[PDB]
Amino acid sequence: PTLPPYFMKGSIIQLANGELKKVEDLKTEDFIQSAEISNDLKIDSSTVERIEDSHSPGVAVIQFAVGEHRAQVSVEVLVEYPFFVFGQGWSSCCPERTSQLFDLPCSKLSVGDVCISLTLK
Amino acid sequence: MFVWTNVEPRSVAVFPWHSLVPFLA
Repeated sequence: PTLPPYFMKGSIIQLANGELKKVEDLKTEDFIQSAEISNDLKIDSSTVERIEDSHSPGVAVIQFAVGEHRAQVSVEVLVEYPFFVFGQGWSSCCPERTSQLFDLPCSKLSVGDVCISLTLK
Repeated sequence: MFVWTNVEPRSVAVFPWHSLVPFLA
């Protein structure tokens, strides 16, 4: 998988209400309100369960307990991939690199971290 | 006094919030 440009600081993100924010300024509320406004999308907590920094070069595999039942989910993203932890900004498997490429305040992604994900409903 | 009629805008490449987060499904 390749890195997405939008995480780059100074990037402007269009919210639910058409409002414009720079990626480095997005807070939690911004996602919540943005979701409560959208009639299509819904927010879903994706607590981390396992970070088996796995397989190949600099990539990682993360498992989440999604849904109100703790569905066992998996994902495969580069270690520097950012996650928006509830009320604690972004986080990652390699905070140092994340914060090098995108120049964003990256906390260490640990098990237990309740993340933000989207889904339809 | 005069209103600014022929005012061209500035184009800014923007990104959708929903794109910055993993979509589950």
